Amino acid sequence: ANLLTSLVRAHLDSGPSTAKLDYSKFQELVLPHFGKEDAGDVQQFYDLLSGSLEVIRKWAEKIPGFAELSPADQDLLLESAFLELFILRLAYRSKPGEGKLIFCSGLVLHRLQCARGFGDWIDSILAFSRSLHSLLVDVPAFACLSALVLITDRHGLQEPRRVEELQNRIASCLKEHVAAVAEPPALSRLLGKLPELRTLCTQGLQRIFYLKLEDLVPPPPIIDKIFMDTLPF
Amino acid sequence: ANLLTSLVRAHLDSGPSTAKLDYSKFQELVLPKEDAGDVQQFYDLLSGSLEVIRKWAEKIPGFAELSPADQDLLLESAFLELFILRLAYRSKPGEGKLIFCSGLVLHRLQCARGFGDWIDSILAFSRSLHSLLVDVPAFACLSALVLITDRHGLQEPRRVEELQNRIASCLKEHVAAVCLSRLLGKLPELRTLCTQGLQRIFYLKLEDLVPPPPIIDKIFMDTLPF
Ligand SMILES: CCCCCCCCC(=O)c1cc(O)c(O)c(O)c1
Repeated sequence: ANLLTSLVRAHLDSGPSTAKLDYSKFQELVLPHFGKEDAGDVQQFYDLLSGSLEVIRKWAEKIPGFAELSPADQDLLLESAFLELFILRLAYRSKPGEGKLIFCSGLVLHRLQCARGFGDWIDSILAFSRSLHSLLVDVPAFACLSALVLITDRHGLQEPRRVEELQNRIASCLKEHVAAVAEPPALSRLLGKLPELRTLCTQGLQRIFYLKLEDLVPPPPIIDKIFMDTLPF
Repeated sequence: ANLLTSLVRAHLDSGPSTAKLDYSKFQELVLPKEDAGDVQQFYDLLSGSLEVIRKWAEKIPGFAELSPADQDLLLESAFLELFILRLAYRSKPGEGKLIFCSGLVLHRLQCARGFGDWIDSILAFSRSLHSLLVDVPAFACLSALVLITDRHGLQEPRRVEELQNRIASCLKEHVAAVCLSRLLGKLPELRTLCTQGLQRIFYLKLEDLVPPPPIIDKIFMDTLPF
C-alpha cells in the first residue's frame, strides 16, 4: 500500500540507523548507588522522555490523516498514547542481550546507567523487549501497530468516528501486509504481550509520581501535563 | 516529669492490652495480584488508626492549645508516619506478625497482598526499631515528636517548635535518667517509609478496585506538594 509505505517511512525516519548510533555516553559498566538518585539522573530521565515526545509528535504528523484531525484530538491521542508508545518503541529498538537501551536520538546507554533515574522500570522494559523480540515482528507490522496504539478510541475525542475510520484503514493495511508475508486475526500471540505493556505504563506513572514527590528537579511542563491528564481522578 | 507521665499515659491508652488482642483472624499459613477484599482491608486498617491517633494527640499537653488548623495540619501530615511507627513498635517481626491498634493480629502474608512491598519494609523497620530497644517512655516522646514538628502552612510555627523543644528535653532527660541521637536518626527513615505508603495509595488509586475512604483520600491529596 501507499499507506503502508507512508507508515514505514514515517517509522524509520523517527529513529536512528545502526550507522548513526551515539556511543559517546555509553559505559559498559557503571557502579551506581541503587534505590536513590541525584538531580542529573532525574534531568536525564526527563530529557529522554521529552526527546521522545518531540520525535513522536513529528512521527505522528507523518501518519496519513493524523494531521487532519482536530488539534485537540491530536493532542489527546498523543498524550494518551505517549508512555505506551515510548516504551514500545524503546523495547523494539533496544538490545536486551547486551543490556543496552537505545533511544530515538541514537543515544545508547546501559542498564546500569539508567537504573538510577528510571529505577526498576528500566529492567522491566528490557524484559518486555526480550519477549517482544521473540515474536518476530517485521518493520511494516510494527509501523502499523505503533500507529494503532496512537489512533484509537480515547475518552474526550471531538471526532471519535474519524479516528475509528483511520483505525479501520490502518488495521486493513496491517491485515494485507500479514497475508502478503504468509490469508488470516491472526496476532493473538502478540496481544498476549499487551498486559505486560499496560503494566509497564503504570510503572512509568509510578516512577514519575515518585520523582514528583522527591522533586530534585521538576518535570517539564508537557510531560507533567500528560502525567496529570492521564490520571483517572 | 509530669509531661513524660502525660505522654506515656496517652500512648498506653491508645492501643490494645495484651489481654484484648484479637487472634480470631490470625492464620499462620495461606497462599498464593490482589482483589477488592485485600484493598478494602488495607483501607479499613488505615481508617481504623485515624480516630485513635486524633484522640491520642489531644492528650498530648499543649497539643490541644494550638490553632485548630495547625492541629489538623499536624495530624494529616503525620498520619502515615504515625501509623507506621506505632505499628512497627507494636508488631513482632520475628514471628512475621503485625498487630494493629484494634488488637487485630495478622500475619505478614495475610496483608502482603493489599500493602504490597511496603509491609515488608515496615517489618524491616520494626526489626531495626526493636534492635535499638526503645523503652515506652522514649517511644511516647518519639511518637509525639513525629506529630509536633515543622510543616509547611503552620499558623504558629514557633509554638509548635517550642512544644517540640519541651518534648525533646523530656526525652533527653529520660534517656540520661536511665542512643541520644541513634533513635532520632530513625525519623529520617520513617519519612522514606511514608513515601512508600503514598506510592502504594497512588497505585491503588490508579487501579481503583475500591476507592479510598474520603478521609484517607483527603490526606493523600493534601500531603502532596503539588
Ligand atoms: C506486543 C504487545 C502489544 C503491542 C501491540 C498492540 C497495539 C495496541 C492495540 O492492539 C490496540 C488495541 C485497541 O483496543 C485499539 O483500539 C487500538 O487502536 C490498538
